Amino acid sequence: TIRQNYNETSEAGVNKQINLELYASYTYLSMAFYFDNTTVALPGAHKYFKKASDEEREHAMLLMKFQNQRGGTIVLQDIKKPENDSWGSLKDAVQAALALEKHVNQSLLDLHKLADSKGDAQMCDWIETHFLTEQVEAIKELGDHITQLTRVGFGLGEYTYDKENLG
Amino acid sequence: TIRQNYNETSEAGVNKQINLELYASYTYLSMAFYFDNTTVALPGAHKYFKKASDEEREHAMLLMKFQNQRGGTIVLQDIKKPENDSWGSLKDAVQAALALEKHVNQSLLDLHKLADSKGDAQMCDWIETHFLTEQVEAIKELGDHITQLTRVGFGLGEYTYDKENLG
Amino acid sequence: TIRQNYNETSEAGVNKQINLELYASYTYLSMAFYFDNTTVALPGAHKYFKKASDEEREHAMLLMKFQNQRGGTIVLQDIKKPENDSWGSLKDAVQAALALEKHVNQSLLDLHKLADSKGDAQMCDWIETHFLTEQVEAIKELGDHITQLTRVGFGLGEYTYDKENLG
Amino acid sequence: TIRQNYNETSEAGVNKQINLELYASYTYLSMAFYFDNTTVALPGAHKYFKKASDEEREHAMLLMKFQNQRGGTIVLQDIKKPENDSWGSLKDAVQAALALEKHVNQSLLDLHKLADSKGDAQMCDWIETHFLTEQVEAIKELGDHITQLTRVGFGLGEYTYDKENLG
Amino acid sequence: TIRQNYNETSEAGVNKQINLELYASYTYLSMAFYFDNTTVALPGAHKYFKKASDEEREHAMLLMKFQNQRGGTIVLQDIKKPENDSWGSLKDAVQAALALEKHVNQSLLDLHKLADSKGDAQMCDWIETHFLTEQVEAIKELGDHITQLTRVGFGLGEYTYDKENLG
Amino acid sequence: TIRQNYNETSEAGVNKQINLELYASYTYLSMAFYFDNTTVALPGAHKYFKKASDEEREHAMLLMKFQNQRGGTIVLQDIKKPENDSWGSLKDAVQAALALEKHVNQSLLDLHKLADSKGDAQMCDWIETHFLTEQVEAIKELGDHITQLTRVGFGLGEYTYDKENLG
Amino acid sequence: TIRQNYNETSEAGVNKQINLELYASYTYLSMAFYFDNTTVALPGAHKYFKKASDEEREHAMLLMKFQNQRGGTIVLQDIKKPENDSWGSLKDAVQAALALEKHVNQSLLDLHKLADSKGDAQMCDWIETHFLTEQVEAIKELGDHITQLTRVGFGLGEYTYDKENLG
Repeated sequence: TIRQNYNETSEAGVNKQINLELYASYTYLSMAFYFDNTTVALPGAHKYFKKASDEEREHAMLLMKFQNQRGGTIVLQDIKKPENDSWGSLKDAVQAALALEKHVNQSLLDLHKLADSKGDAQMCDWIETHFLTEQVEAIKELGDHITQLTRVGFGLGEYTYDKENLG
Repeated sequence: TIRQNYNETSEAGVNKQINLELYASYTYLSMAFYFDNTTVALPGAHKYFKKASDEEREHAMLLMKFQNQRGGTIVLQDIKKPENDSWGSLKDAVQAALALEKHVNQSLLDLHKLADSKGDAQMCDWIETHFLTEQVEAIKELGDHITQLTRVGFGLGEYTYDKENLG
Repeated sequence: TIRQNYNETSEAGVNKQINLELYASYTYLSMAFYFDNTTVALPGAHKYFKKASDEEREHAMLLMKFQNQRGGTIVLQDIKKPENDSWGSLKDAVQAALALEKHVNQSLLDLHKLADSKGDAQMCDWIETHFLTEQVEAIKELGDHITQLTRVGFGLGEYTYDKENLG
Repeated sequence: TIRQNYNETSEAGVNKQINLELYASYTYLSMAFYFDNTTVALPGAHKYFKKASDEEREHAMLLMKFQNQRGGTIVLQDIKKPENDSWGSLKDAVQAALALEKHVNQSLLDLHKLADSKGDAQMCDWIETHFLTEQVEAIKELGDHITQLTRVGFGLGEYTYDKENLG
Repeated sequence: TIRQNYNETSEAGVNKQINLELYASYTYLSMAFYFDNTTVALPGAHKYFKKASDEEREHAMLLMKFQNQRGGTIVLQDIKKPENDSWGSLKDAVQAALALEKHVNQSLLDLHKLADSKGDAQMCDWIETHFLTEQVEAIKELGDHITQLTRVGFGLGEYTYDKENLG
Repeated sequence: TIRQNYNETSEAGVNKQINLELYASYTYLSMAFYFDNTTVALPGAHKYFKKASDEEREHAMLLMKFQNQRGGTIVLQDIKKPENDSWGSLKDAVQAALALEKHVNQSLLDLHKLADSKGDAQMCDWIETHFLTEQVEAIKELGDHITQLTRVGFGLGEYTYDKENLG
Repeated sequence: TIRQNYNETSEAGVNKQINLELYASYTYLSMAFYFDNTTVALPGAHKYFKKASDEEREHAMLLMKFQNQRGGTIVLQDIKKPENDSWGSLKDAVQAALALEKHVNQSLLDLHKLADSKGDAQMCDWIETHFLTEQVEAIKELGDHITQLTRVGFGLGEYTYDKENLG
């Protein structure tokens, strides 16, 4: 028996967070191929959101690994389809990505507070080390892109920022 | 308009195959991390079904890209959760994968037959080029794994084939 | 006698397609040197359409080679002058290139359907392998350029896309 | 079970084409060592037809492999002895090979036609990918050798082509 | 004076954990040379448990270093002799080590809990950074070895795992 | 305005020479693939007249570029099909090419005489620099090929000079 | 808005710590150039406290960056001048630095306790990661320098430790 100091509601929250990072993986994939659509056509954003979808999928597998290491049982649910089919302008899509990563951050903070309430020192530091500082950086990066996309405006600017920054 | 000789029924099956390949990616991920579970503990299979999950995910993006190249529209649906939570013995899982890649093959074949009936020569060759011959080889490999897993038996055999073959 | 399973109307269609790809070679050359004209002056487009004229000329020689390999007889006709003398804005010229490559695609699809009706398995796969997927990619690429040229607008944008993309 | 969309008359055709490609291997061997005979003594042809024998033997193994991938059963038959013991002039032997690869081509086309009649999309592409275009090129090459061997005539010319071309 | 926010019961706990990590070092040494004994003769395990002994001895020195950095006083005690003289089957010994690192884990958690109760933020992170996550991975690894050693069974299997895995 | 000392009659002859060089490119292409025809089968000449077609096409773009550099306007006309469909013997074709490059020379000479009569010093040197001395060498080479093709005779000779000289 | 789980009192302490670390940078600079003064003349310490000034300045920018990453607002205040103009003996200065890094530690600890009380898990780990364990090591090093400076005495000793240790 490897399980030690690993609460059962902790275990249930990791199962949830796994679903959330998969849901995020699938939302970014939806964005990536929206900018590959011929009537949108921003290759840099295609690149940028494909990698994002790769990363939160890593997130999920890092949480899957942690579940096994602590001695719990992975339990999967349906990954729900993304909230939209099309994503508007390049600025609109980065605003949704900001809203999405803030939603993920809040869950990671709730999981941390949960783990903390049950005295799980290791699960706290694991979440601090793999997710919390990286979320903070993800959020600040998106925040800067939104300021920039507003600064360059529409038309020529949207093209330029796609190519020269997101790619 | 880039759309040419691309039938709306073909477009809908593509979306249907995007969901299917994503479904297979999510099943393999389930298996991969079942073999990482401490009570199962087969690192070779864990490695083997993790790559398999990557492949059918690559399959989905290859279809997403093709939907865009032909001037269609991606429409995503939920990714249903895997049929099982645990996957039994190493031989039991390889059988489970054989049944899945056959299901996907029949689906890819029906999608070919649909495309052919609408006169879509390029779609036919594209499915032939990227999917039909790969499925044949994938099924043949699963079959040989099943035969070899039966030859090596349970216990020491299952270990050996895990490390030496799938690893 | 090398001729085997090679229909006489097939042979007549290859002779036609040779003329069409030459006509396309000559249209792109007309575009390439229109952007080299001092009152137009977009060097990137000059590059971009010179290479296009090189490529459909390869197309012709690939069809000439196939004619000989199958045992037919190449028969040449006049290459007709391009439909226009000047080609308008950079966006206007890429729209004509989209119309031209769709016209070529349709002929390649008609030749395929023709070859198919006469049971010519090899000529079908030859057309699938050298022309059909490449046409699909050519069309999607042009489609994206047209979206982008509309996005960046006129003046500064037209210059920027010429230099940073087409060159 | 791995067999899927693999019809029993297709499987019987595959067994017939393994025998024919082995039969062709054995004719080419016969010729290659005819030219090694001291009353003939054409070292270039020996080397050329030895290689062609390796070639159609690789064909046979390629088909045996395909039979196993689809879940068929290889069933072998006697390989009949070549039609002749000696092969006349070098030009006579190249004409014998042209006739032979045309027979193989027709047989390969009939196998495709049967595969297509049962809706075996994958079998059709496999034959297209590995055999149909390679047969066209081999036939054209033999055709060009026959024209060239007529051009150089007999005596000194036959010597020259053997050494400078077939070697 | 360098001591700062370093409480006396924390300092006493550090002295207790130096003894325990030295005790663990000395158990692993006992096992490693049990497997070197000619009636046992498992060279992989000898090498694996020798290294684990070096390991928990590095742990001890890491803690002695920490005691000095905070301005504590190292106070050493006898290292008790391991609980057994011989360690049964290889699987028996891996079970003995699992039990041992769990004891160390619980002790390490209690030390964290005490450090946190006195508000020693730095002591908590130090234990998180150097010990807590490493203990989880060691426990999971021992757990996986125990499942695998059951899988290969006794006799030939025990031989194989010793050489191919622990070595 | 960049146009200086560039007479309108000179401008029109340039367009007339663009057509002529394109006409020569299309003739050589016709010859090149006549020698690739299985009943003719002279790979050396095929290679030789393919390069020749590339050269006079380079000639046309060199004239197109010069029309633009002097501030004129390209006006394209049809490219007439080659005078013959087949080209007889290897010697017969080299004679056909000699007659063509002489025609092109007289045309280039008349274009020089026209430019000189209008006082266009730069155009004169440009034609001298890029065309007059190249035509002299091209004609001299064709002449030597004709003399050598007559020396080597028909049959074996024609083969030999094809492979060893034009190849 | 990027601001999430970032309390306004935490924001104000960050600004307060930016000032403190800048204050320490300006103190070390004062010391560094006291040891460069001709009547003091200890190049090793000059080098040692110049680097120390660089470090706590790096500390301030690391806090400035963190204020921005969390969506707060930098507010700068005066940097007060160092407590002394001269710094006495080499041992006297190292004691002065030990008192300063302890002051900064208590400040960093209170900032941690403040962040923890407002539930800011990421801020806590960030301070742990970048500051708490570095301060422990910095204080331990100053302590050892003080002990060594007392062992080597005044005069020749002070020289020796300056060049051989701080240099």
